[PDB]
Amino acid sequence: RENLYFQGHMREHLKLFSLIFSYPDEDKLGKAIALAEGIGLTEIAQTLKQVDIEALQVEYTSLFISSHPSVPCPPYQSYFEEGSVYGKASLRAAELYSKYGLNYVYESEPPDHISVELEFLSMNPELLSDFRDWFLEFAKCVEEKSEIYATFARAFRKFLEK
Repeated sequence: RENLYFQGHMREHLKLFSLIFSYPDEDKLGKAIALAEGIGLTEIAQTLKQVDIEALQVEYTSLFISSHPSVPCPPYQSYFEEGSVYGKASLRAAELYSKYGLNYVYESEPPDHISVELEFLSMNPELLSDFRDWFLEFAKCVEEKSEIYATFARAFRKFLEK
């Protein structure tokens, strides 16, 4: 169930992107290739539908988790806004999640991580206008800085560029 009376899929779309930008797995890849198909965004579905999970991770990891020098495109709106991970962004993120009375029940990751902010916007898309450019300086970084992921990374920009 997604809605039988209001035209169309932004929220749905957002959740896809949030999925597209976590560390991947059989399940996430499942859900995504599915949201993808449901919301009908198509090429972005095959692209997903047909990749070697092992390798997918690996890029993910080369891109976001491990420090080659430092991580390529650290997926935090602190690194991007402020320089380090775990900064004012993070307090602000979190502040607002709680302002929206969402309960951030999460462990591994700071609240200012993209994948999260996305789940959040997929619930309150009003506020995209806000979280956008960060969602973007990012979007480009990934688009330039590496290959499997790039597709999405563009598609994403392409997305919020509309």
